[PDB]
Amino acid sequence: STISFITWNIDGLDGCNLPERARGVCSCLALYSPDVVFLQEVIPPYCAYLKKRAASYTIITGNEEGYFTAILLKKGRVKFKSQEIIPFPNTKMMRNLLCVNVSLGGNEFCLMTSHLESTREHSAERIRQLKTVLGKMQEAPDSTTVIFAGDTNLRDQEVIKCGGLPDNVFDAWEFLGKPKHCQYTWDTKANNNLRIPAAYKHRFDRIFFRAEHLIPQSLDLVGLEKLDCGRFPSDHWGLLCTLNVV
Ligand SMILES: [Mg+2]
Repeated sequence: STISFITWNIDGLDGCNLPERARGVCSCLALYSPDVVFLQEVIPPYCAYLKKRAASYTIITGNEEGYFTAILLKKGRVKFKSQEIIPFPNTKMMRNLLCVNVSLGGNEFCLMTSHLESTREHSAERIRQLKTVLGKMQEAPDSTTVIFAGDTNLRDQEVIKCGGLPDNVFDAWEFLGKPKHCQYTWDTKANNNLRIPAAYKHRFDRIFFRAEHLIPQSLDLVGLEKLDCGRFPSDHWGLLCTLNVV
């Protein structure tokens, strides 16, 4: 059998055109109908809007106030077993690690998302949070399939500069041979929501997994069509991933 998910920083902190952009995100989600959606930078009204328009999804949130992550579970496809929010004690931006244990098909999944500390100057904290995420990924049972997907904010060769990922933790994009068609998920040349004239791009949005039994089949960008307001759903592109379970 196969599983599919979308991971997406939908940029709820940009208050312009936000309902329209929410509608955009939801149309996008409706097109692909992923089993799971990992969202970052959600805000309460956006979350309510999701509860309304993304009605086929069960919404779990990493917080109730400010801005936060969310995991949407396709009703009828994904059965919720439990959730757990691991704190990042030294976050200055309310960041944490949202874990949702679910059953999908006949397989146990630990679904994880976070929006790691932002900006360059908070590299250290971001790395420590990444280490927390990885450790939590290691913690899970061997029977469970562990999938992290989120906005890592990783940049400046931080990962390889820090020794690279552990041996049993795989990057989906790397596993698929680093395709360039979906390498960059944040792109100020292609995306204009931030209205930055200079061309910057990063692979902020990443998918980590641990399993024995899990083979990434595909990786694609989403949210690449402009809306009526002449802007994209978010300053980030979404990442659609499909994986086989064996
Ligand atoms: Mg944002």
